[PDB]
Amino acid sequence: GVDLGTENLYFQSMMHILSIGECMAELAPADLPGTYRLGFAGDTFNTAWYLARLRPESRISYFSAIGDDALSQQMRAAMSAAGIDGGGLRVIPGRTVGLYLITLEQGERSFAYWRGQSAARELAGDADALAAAMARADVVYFSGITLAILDQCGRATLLRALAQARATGRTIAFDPNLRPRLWAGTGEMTETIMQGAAVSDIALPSFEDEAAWFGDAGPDATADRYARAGVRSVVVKNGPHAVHFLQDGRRGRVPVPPVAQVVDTTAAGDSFNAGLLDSVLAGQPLETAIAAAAALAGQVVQGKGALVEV
Amino acid sequence: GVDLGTENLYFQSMMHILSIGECMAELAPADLPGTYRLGFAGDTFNTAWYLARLRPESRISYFSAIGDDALSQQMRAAMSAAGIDGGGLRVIPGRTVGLYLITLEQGERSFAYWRGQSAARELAGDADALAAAMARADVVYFSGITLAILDQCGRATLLRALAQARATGRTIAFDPNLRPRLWAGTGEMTETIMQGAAVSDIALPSFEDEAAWFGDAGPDATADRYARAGVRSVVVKNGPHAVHFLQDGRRGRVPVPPVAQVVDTTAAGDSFNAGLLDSVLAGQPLETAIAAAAALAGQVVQGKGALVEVP
Ligand SMILES: [Cl-]
Ligand SMILES: [Cl-]
Ligand SMILES: [Cl-]
Ligand SMILES: [Cl-]
Ligand SMILES: [Cl-]
Ligand SMILES: [Cl-]
Repeated sequence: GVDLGTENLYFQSMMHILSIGECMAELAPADLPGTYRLGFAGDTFNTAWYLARLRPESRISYFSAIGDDALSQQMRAAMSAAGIDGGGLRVIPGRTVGLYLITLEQGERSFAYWRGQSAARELAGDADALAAAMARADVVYFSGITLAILDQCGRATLLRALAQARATGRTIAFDPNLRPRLWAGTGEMTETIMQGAAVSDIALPSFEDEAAWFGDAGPDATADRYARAGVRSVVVKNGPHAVHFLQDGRRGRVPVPPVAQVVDTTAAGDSFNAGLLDSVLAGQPLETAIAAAAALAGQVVQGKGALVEV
Repeated sequence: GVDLGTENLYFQSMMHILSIGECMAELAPADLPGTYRLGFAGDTFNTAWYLARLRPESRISYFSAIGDDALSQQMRAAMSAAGIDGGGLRVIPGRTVGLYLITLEQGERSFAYWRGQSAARELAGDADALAAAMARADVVYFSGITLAILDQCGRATLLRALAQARATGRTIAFDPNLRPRLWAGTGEMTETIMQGAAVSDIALPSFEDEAAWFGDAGPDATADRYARAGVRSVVVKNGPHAVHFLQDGRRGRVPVPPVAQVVDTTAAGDSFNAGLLDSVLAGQPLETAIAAAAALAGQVVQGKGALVEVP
């Protein structure tokens, strides 16, 4: 299946990025009326999918938990087909995966979801498995959805594993991705997101999504908030507006070219994150990485669905 | 929409059957690989669907709760299109419906479902709405899935409403339909099922689904179990084998004629129940109703999908 390359004690033949979170089954409108196509999505998985297309010579791993039913097996097979390393997936017997259903009526999309009992909510049940997945990753990526789906013990287990990996030299990247409906309380949400910030080197907040919850006056305030948690590189997405960044005390802005013919903004942020991390792994300056990120996101906005072939 | 007929204080122009439970969104493999066709099903809804086709001149009502999203609206529309009266459906803002997905693995059907947070779990949250739906029903039908999805208060409320309806002359019909995964424990399951039996005039157990869980030595033991709970008419389904019954101390058997080609047994039990209740509502003797139930079920077994169009 997926080529993992080779290694010695010191280096691996492939650059290695691990994404941790929930991959969702997804039913999306098909052509033939009343029908839907089964695919797979979910924020951190979307990011992994874009990364595997940007750098197919690298090792893009996904860590999560799935069930042992047919649908879970289809999910595993889809990861492999997409060039994603799912070797570390954990299997939770008696559970299945989460699901999105997208409906399309007179050209308007809406969605429903079922994920309150998904296997992925157990992804932090085995601390040793988490540590092993991270051990030789160049970058470890996770999101606020990754945090939201876990109970407090699982949140703590994940945060501890990230801190430990960070201390051994793993670069930790975080997409706060606030989704209020996935949290049982507001304070828990904002506090837990900032716990995620405290173990991360790179953070990719969105001003529009976060300002209300934290009281950020503007994107520079958002950046300051993450820097105070120890984040070394903060890259603040703000829709069609210039991307503000803050890195070790230094601010800058990167303009975002206007995007005509908007089709579907789904996964715009996930793909931005992939473009940024791809460029960072390639050793490009932060400003160059941000420009690349915006360029990819614009093409995803112009395309339909979570996984756009750009 | 659906014609509900007329009424005076004493009689309604249509015979009235109420089915209470959860209707599920359902996706099943379609013609192109990786694609699935959306429809609606769920045990007690299936039964209502078959009833509406058997007696399209009658009023077949469905009581449940749905959300306020697009899928819930499609479900409501599908009920109306099927000739089912969904006028009593409750709407629970911010929630959606339950869903199951059928996939194939080496040609074999696999099922996944998502219903732990469905709106239908709130169907007994309003006691007065429940009572009102039952008030002028000739028959009120519910299942063990109806019981399983409710919390303790909801189960109590439903059983209370069923017993009160029974006492005012409404005929109560129950399909135990054991689904162990929907229950927090096997103790809660068996006990709650028999609480369902205790408010029911008619019970439609399946020997194949229940025997091992209750320790029934045979279909006659199944029947005895329901009679002890006060069920007046127990009709025991047993796959392709003879249907045993027990009514007010009298036993009998009704042959099930062999099925030419078994295509899909989905909803065979639901359709049997519809055929039985249709005939009972028409005032036919129990043995006659059982033959009719077995005849419809046989046609559903020969057909694909939960909802088989049988003339
Ligand atoms: Cl070596
Ligand atoms: Cl949300
Ligand atoms: Cl929470
Ligand atoms: Cl830099
Ligand atoms: Cl069902
Ligand atoms: Cl079950």
